[PDB]
Amino acid sequence: GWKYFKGNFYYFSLIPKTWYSAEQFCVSRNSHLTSVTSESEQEFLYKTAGGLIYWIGLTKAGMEGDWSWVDDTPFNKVQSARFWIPGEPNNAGNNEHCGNIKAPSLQAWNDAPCDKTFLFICKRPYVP
Ligand SMILES: OC[C@H]1O[C@@H](O)[C@H](O)[C@@H](O)[C@@H]1O
Ligand SMILES: [Ca+2]
Repeated sequence: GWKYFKGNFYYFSLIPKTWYSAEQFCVSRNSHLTSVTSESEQEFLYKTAGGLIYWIGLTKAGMEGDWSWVDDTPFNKVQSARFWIPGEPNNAGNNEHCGNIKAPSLQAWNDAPCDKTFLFICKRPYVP
């Protein structure tokens, strides 16, 4: 059921998991929770998500709590500013250290508690 887009395959899960259990599932399939590095990838993802919420590879790293990608794509704060839901990341309850795709818009991301369960998206490189 993997979907192909610009050199990568994507798995939109059918069962929900916590952020880390999701990432572990992705790793077990030679993949990672998805990074998002272009307007067209964001668009592909939120359109495919069909209005449902999916964990992506957003998580905090370092003492500063900077956002990062679990697949080790460097996180570009300037280029990604356009991708959050207005008001996010808001860090609710001081306990939202992972990120999901939530709204069907370029402005899609929300920070949510890592232990909450959601459907999730894996991203797997295609290597010819
Ligand atoms: O959905 C429950 C809550 O999750 C939080 O991450 C959001 O920032 C809030 O806007 C929302 O009410
Ligand atoms: Ca939030």
